[PDB]
Amino acid sequence: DLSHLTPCSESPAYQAKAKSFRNTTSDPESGQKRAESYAEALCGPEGYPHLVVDGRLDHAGDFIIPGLLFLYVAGWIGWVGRSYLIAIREEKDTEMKEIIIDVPLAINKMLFGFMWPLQAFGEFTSGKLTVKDSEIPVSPR
Amino acid sequence: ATKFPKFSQDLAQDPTTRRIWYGIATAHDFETHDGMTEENLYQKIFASHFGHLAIIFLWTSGTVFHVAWQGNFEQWIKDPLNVRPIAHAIWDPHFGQGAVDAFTQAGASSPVNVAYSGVYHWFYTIGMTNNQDLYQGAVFLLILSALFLFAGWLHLQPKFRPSLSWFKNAESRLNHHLAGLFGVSSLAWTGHLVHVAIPESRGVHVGWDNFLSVKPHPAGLAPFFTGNWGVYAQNPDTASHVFGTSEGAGSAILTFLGGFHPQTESLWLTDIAHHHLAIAVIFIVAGHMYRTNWGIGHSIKDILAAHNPPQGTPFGGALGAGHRGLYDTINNSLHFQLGLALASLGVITSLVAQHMYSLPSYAFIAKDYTTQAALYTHHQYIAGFLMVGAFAHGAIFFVRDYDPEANKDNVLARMLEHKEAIISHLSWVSLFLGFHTLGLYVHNDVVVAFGTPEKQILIEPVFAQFVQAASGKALYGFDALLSNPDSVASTASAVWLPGWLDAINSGTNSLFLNIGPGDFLVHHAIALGLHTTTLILVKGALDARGSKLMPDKKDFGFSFPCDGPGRGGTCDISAWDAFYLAMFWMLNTLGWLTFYWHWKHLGIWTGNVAQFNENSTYLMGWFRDYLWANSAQLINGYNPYGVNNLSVWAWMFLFGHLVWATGFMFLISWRGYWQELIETIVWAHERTPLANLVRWKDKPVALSIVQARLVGLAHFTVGYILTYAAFLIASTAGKFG
Amino acid sequence: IQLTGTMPKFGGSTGGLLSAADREEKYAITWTSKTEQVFEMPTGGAAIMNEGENLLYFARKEQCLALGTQLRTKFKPKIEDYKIYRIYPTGETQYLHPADGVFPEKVNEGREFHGKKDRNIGKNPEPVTLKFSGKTPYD
Amino acid sequence: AIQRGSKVRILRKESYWYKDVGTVASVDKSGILYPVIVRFDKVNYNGFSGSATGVNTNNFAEHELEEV
Amino acid sequence: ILGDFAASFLPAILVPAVGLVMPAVVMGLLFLQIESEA
Amino acid sequence: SHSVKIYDTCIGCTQCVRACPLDVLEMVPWDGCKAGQIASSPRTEDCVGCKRCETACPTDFLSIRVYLGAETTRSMGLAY
Amino acid sequence: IMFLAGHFVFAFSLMFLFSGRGYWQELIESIVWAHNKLKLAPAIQPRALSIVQGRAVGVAHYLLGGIVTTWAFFLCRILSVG
Amino acid sequence: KGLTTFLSTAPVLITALLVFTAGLLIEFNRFYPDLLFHP
Amino acid sequence: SISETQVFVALVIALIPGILAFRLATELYK
Ligand code: CLA
Ligand code: CLA
Ligand code: CLA
Ligand code: CLA
Ligand SMILES: CC1=C(C/C=C(\C)CCC[C@H](C)CCC[C@H](C)CCCC(C)C)C(=O)c2ccccc2C1=O
Ligand code: SF4
Ligand code: SF4
Repeated sequence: DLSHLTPCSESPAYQAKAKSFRNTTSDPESGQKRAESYAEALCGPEGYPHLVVDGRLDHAGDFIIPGLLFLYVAGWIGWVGRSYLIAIREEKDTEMKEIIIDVPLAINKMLFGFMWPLQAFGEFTSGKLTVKDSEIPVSPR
Repeated sequence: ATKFPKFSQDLAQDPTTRRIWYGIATAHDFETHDGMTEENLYQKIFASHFGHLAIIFLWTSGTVFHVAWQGNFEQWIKDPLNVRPIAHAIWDPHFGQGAVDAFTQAGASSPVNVAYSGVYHWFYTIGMTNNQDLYQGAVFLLILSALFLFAGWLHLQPKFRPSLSWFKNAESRLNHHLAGLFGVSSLAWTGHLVHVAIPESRGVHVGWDNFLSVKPHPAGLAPFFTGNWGVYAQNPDTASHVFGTSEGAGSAILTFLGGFHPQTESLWLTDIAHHHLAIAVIFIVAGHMYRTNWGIGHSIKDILAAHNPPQGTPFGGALGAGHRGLYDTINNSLHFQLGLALASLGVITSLVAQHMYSLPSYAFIAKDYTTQAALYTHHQYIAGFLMVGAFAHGAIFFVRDYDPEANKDNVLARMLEHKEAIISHLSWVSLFLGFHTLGLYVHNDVVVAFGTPEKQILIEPVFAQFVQAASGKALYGFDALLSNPDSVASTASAVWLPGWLDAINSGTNSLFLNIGPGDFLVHHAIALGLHTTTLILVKGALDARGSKLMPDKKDFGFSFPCDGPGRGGTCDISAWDAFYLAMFWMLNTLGWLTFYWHWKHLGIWTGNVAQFNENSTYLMGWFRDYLWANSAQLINGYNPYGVNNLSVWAWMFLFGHLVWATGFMFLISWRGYWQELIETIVWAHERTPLANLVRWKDKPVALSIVQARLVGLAHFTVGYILTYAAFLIASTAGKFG
Repeated sequence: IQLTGTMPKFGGSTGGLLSAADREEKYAITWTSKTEQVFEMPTGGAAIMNEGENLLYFARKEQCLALGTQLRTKFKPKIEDYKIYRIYPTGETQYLHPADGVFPEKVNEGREFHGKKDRNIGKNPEPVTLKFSGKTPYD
Repeated sequence: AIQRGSKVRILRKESYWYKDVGTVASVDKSGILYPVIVRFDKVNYNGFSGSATGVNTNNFAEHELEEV
Repeated sequence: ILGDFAASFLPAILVPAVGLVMPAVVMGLLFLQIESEA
Repeated sequence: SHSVKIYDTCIGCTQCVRACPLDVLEMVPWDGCKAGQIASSPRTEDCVGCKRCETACPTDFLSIRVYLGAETTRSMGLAY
Repeated sequence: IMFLAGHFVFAFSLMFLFSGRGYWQELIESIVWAHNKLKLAPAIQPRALSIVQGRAVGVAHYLLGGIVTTWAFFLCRILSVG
Repeated sequence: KGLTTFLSTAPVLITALLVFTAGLLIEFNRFYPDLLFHP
Repeated sequence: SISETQVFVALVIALIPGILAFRLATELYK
């Protein structure tokens, strides 16, 4: 239940720090906005917010939402890269547009890269995502 | 035509200085010696074992003899928390008056060294009281070392040289090593504990004169045979017991409280004796497992060949042929046995380091902080050495002892079949730890530097804190399986729990320390270090036989420089690159974890734990509050205004810096520059007058490529341990000294 | 035999023969040229190929063939008529580089198979087969 | 079945393109050990250090191949 | 400086023996061993 | 002395002999190649081990292969 | 921040300075198979940095990390005591 | 016509991508600063 | 503390592994 971690509003070390939060942007009340926004976290004896990473809810915003957001964005980047790499193979001049990127193909790969997990599941169930161990270069033992 | 080296004739006709350097380094590689058979190989290794055990026993005899002779074991047992233990005296012709005055310490009238190995606590705990009991132990260890030397000399004589079948008798060796080396020795240590150590902790002197007269229990050996063994746990030691004297003492020789002694802050000696008797019984039982001569038992080959999941099993034939081909692969190859031995020894040395700080077994050793620091760092660095050597000998086994015909489609062959899937996934987990550990450290550094430490990503290690709460810590409020008193584990017959629970829930010990956001990141740094060192080591062990750039890597052996600048460039491709590049990563990982241990324990011992708890989340707090802050009394060991007792530690600090930086010369600058330099020096010698009379017998050449990688590695390593041992010992001895 | 040759006009350098040339072995290169030109010694600096036939001494065979490569390539008269000898301090001379009289890159009858394996390099024995013997897996 | 232009997979373990598919440039009909010249899309490691070029063809035997 | 321990004159003999005398002996003997022919 | 071993995957391109700086290698006639010649290493006692021959070999793995063995005064390439 | 950054770059230099090309070529060979498994083979084949380029990267990182460290130390000392 | 091929090279496009990504992150941390976690 | 004679006794005891280490090292050489 994390009795050692108190909420930052009830913690009497966070309230001493929260007066002297510096402004980060040009907004004059940015320190006060940070102070009110970090009060819902858990603070230790230092008076600083802590993040609990075990997938629980009311602390899913620490890791689960940023983690799923990164997984979507990184899957977007990797899937668009893999799609471009596959698309530039079977047209007999691949190093030149590996080094000088074909922009009209890359734009069509990028803007249609939002549906990366559906295409990933389709290629996984279709077997066209993973190359079989026979048709692949392997170093000598 | 030079008699050195005798064992190698390729190096004997070497006309250069490489002959001496390579005769030094190939002296113990008996497998590549000229005219060496397996039958002579095993016997030479057997005799070298006896010589090495004699070296160990002579080193122990010298340690005990220097405690007895020029140490203070009489004065230290009176006040173990105030008197500094003396290792040995200093006789230096180079001392001035300032160094003699500074090193006249610990109540001595002579320049003496303060002991930081902490064998004083060990001797006081095991039953040593005066200097004569140490002197008789030193003399007995001298006799034991002479006995081992005579055994090693005897087993080189042709009458007593064992046959090859005796050396490869695995079943008998395992039986006598589990029953006798592990079980009889633990039973004998139980006998010493209940006969000497436990009564000497209770003020009853025993010695060699009274152990046949002083009976260890009031009911001596009568409850052992009847069966009512609880009589040996009827009257345990009171919490008001004072060590080394009879007030507050109990009478039971096998208690089972599981806590700490309230005075010495260590485990009970009766607990230690009960643990040793339990593991001696289990080790003797495990020693009665393999068949030797009497029909009953086990054969290892049948166990290995029967261990393969058949068809219809949910895993199926996933292991291929299973383990057939083992017990020939392992027993024929000495490097397989050596790698397994070094891996097991490195793991149990890591366990020794992680257990002697949290569960001290020696009297008043928890309150001698510098002894704890030296012991933890000393055992963890040796554990890293043993683990890297285990993987190095796995690489040696693959390059010169692995037979693909005998190991056909077994587990060992199928490791090599997907040998780079392991390397790719281990690279992935190394990058996954490294990018994000450095990202969180750099993020914390930047936001703390920008005046906003509340923008740090502070992560509470809830899994390890759940483990702490499951072991009985009520501080985190998990109420899980020992933290609440109404669990199925807590309401059991576990009678270790009244001692263990108030041993773990008291903050006066090192048992299950408070961990926070500064412990999460360092643990992931540690995981990065082990995963990356494993990546270099697995990568070089599995690519030892050959790979895509160099298919015939087994023809050149384990240790070769390169394969020329062709094929793109081939520097560090031998399986020796794994060892060479993983010594750096092992030393970096051990530096990370020993900095962790030292800074956390300095915060604990000083009483200000908040410094680590707020400053270890960013690397500038590490760099300032641990390195710069604790090097202050170190570097002031000698100043223009005088000399402290830490002047030798400041000198070792600078010495380690010098050796570590001299290693950079061998690691960065490479051979042909130095060969071109030595050619000019050779010209200058042969063309000057009055010095061309002096002619070299061997032609001076530069150090070879592998030799200089090894020399720079040895300099890096020796400088690393010397400067960190100096910093550690002076940092926690200038405060707690 | 006896090496009839005159030395190129060289000013003397420090990269030439050391003490081991008169005690272990030294090497010589003799070459005939129909014109006078300037060449670079592996010793260091530049010297003069005088008209006619030339004899130079070096401490290594590699210095002699580094000179012979400079005699073959990078010269317009295209000197190939060079011979390389080894002189031991006893006095024995061994004729080394154009043994058949033809350069080694050109095939010639009368040369036998040295170091030739009638097997693929991947089809080599494992070292575990050849344990505790003098034989190494490339034999 | 080995003819010029046929895509073929290498069975030499030590080759750079072991279990990789390349085209056949020429097959020699005289009695030589490695008559099948095979050219690949990728390039070998061969060359000096820093060289941006490498070889992409080699001779192979009949038993060192399989037709796809 | 002599110590209060028993036989304090033994550091004054053994330390120059093990630090100066026998390393000179060992380097001389090993030099003759590693540099002798045949 | 080093061991320069020439294997049967040799195309007879003579690049190893022209790349050799100490005349270790030469060409011998050979019926097993299209070029009609294979490399041989008669005076391999002069091999320093520079592996320029291994650099110039155009085979997928090198038909000429240098094994660094015992070190002599010619393998070290010492002018002194 | 620049003091710690220069310490990082000085330590980062020694990976290129101490190691050699043939380790990293084999490690990249292990990564190429994992890319080949998921149809991620690049057209431009990944090679390790050449030996001269490995030395150049190591010495450039060494000089950069040391010089940035000394710049940061000098300037922060002299902007506080001067 | 040859200029668009130069702008389609790897360094120019990776620089444009990194400047666009850094600008997007900087414009996000200006308008919505100090987001340690999702509320 | 130990006596002065005990140090010389331990030294001449230590000559027994002193000789036997020399005997093992020469036979390990052979
Ligand atoms: C390996 C164990 C060990 C080590 C590290 C030390 C180290 C030390 N001893 Mg020694 N010593 C030891 C064993 C050990 N001793 C034992 C078993 C005895 C016999 C009971 C003594 C008796 C002794 C005396 C009487 C004196 C010392 C002293 C010394 C100091 C300087 C060395 C010297 O001049 O005397 C070395 C003299 C000897 C007689 C030692 C003989 C060799 C011993 C038996 C062990 C052999 C060493 C090793 C195993 C073999 C070489 C290994 C190689 C790979 C390095 C130093 C602190 C001196 C001192 O206190 O100065 C302040 C001194 O005068 N020692
Ligand atoms: C299409 C691009 C792409 C894809 C999807 C992959 C995917 C993979 N790589 Mg990676 N990688 C790539 C490019 C790519 N990588 C490049 C450019 C480098 C050189 C820096 C590497 C070097 C590399 C290493 C060293 C490792 C991986 C690993 C892996 C695996 C785990 C993911 C990971 O660790 O990310 C790590 C990613 C990086 C370190 C760099 C990625 C750089 C960007 C994000 C790639 C995409 C942008 C691309 C340049 C342009 C897209 C094309 C566009 C014009 C449409 C996974 C199979 C690991 C593995 O084997 O696990 C099994 C492994 O150890 N990769
Ligand atoms: C019961 C009879 C017996 C016993 C006691 C021994 C004893 C031993 N044998 Mg042996 N062996 C025997 C019969 C026996 N063997 C039989 C019959 C065979 C024939 C098949 C062999 C064949 C054989 C071989 C071929 C070899 C040995 C070797 C050895 C030595 C092992 C190395 C060593 O000293 O580590 C001792 C280590 C320990 C006691 C501790 C082990 C690690 C512990 C369990 C971890 C925990 C430590 C614990 C915390 C205590 C800490 C200490 C303290 C400071 C706190 C040891 C002296 C080697 C040798 O020659 O040595 C000279 C070797 O080469 N033996
Ligand atoms: C570990 C062994 C050790 C020992 C016991 C000594 C002993 C000594 N050192 Mg030395 N030294 C050593 C190692 C050691 N050194 C090493 C490793 C270094 C290199 C870093 C140095 C660096 C060093 C310097 C540079 C100087 C000393 C000097 C001294 C002397 C200081 C005494 C004094 O106040 O002046 C009194 C001096 C004397 C009474 C002169 C003693 C000369 C003796 C009696 C001659 C013996 C003759 C003998 C037969 C031949 C040598 C032994 C033979 C077996 C080879 C003393 C003799 C100083 C000195 O005086 O030089 C001699 C000095 O200048 N040392
Ligand atoms: C890590 C390492 C490699 C591998 C290094 C590689 C494969 C380089 C990877 C390319 C990186 C990602 C380039 C990044 C640096 C850029 C110059 C910075 C700008 C890049 C923009 C995208 C920002 C070697 O090849 C090597 C060779 C010889 C000795 C030591 C080493 C060595 O240590
Ligand atoms: S290693 Fe050098 S000297 Fe030896 S054969 Fe090859 S090219 Fe010639
Ligand atoms: S370089 Fe290689 S392929 Fe060419 S002739 Fe020499 S051995 Fe044959």
